[PDB]
Amino acid sequence: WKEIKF
Amino acid sequence: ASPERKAAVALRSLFTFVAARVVLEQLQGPGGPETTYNQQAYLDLMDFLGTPMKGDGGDEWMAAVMRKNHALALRLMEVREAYLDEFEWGKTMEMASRETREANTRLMRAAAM
Amino acid sequence: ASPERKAAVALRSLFTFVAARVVLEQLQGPGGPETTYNQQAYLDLMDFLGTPMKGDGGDEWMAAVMRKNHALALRLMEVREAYLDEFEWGKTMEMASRETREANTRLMRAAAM
Repeated sequence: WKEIKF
Repeated sequence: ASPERKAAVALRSLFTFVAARVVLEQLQGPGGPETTYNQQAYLDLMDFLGTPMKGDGGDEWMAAVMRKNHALALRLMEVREAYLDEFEWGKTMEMASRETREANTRLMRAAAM
Repeated sequence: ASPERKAAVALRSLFTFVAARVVLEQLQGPGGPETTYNQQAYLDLMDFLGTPMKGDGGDEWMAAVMRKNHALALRLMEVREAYLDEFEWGKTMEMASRETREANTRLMRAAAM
């Protein structure tokens, strides 16, 4: 459910 | 802090991040976490990825994770240390240097007459 | 981006930034920029440091500087390229690795019984 970005 | 120090601490946060991504994908079964334990670890990791990993190599974040899910923190720590031997440090410095020189050249060529 | 690519671009911006700081100090020198041109360079650089260093590696920022003050851009580019020979990547890589291992050890020790 998340676009995990740094 | 030196430029080298700054860069070190930033790399440490990158590695912690890479480790979280790796473990997240591992936990995601084929079509979802399968065990009650992997499910809990998956949900805790998802929750923790919604919170910033400060400018401290990700250690404050790791400590918080460890309080909530000690098994998950051990795996995250194992993966980020393992990644120290996978990360291509030579390539990294090589790209940073070559592309600095190449951008300088292109900028100067453009402005010259 | 690969993690190495991310790190490379970030190193590039760090070098552009270090270069700006170096040139700013040199322009100051003992008791003020000497030539009317260097005074102009000082003021432009101070202007440009009030703006975020856009572009991978600071290149968009560098191009804007070059349009306004080509002499300044040339110096900034020369210094960031020179800094590639001085930046201690080994030390950086060393610190990032050691401190990863040390933090893991302290975290695990702390949680153990």
